[PDB]
Amino acid sequence: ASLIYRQLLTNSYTVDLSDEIQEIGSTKTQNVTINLGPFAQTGYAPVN
Amino acid sequence: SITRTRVSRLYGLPAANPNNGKEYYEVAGRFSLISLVPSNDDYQTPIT
Repeated sequence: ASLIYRQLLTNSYTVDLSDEIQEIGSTKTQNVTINLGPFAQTGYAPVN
Repeated sequence: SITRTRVSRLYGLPAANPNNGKEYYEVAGRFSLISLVPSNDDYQTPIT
């Protein structure tokens, strides 16, 4: 009855395929580059 | 001054013929414009 384990590990390559299938219908959410940093403090020129 | 009249030797540019035949008065030079504009510094794009 140990074969199950040996099979579970042996056939585990097919897991990849399943993931691909589960990724087929999954929605895609792609991120963009985000500015951070020393953002200089700029204001209005002397105004009267 | 206007002929056949006592109104003469006045300083200015009357509206009678400011064109003076010339089709355009030209002034050339440099102009510097310090402004604020929309730039992300190519840093708002997709990651890929």
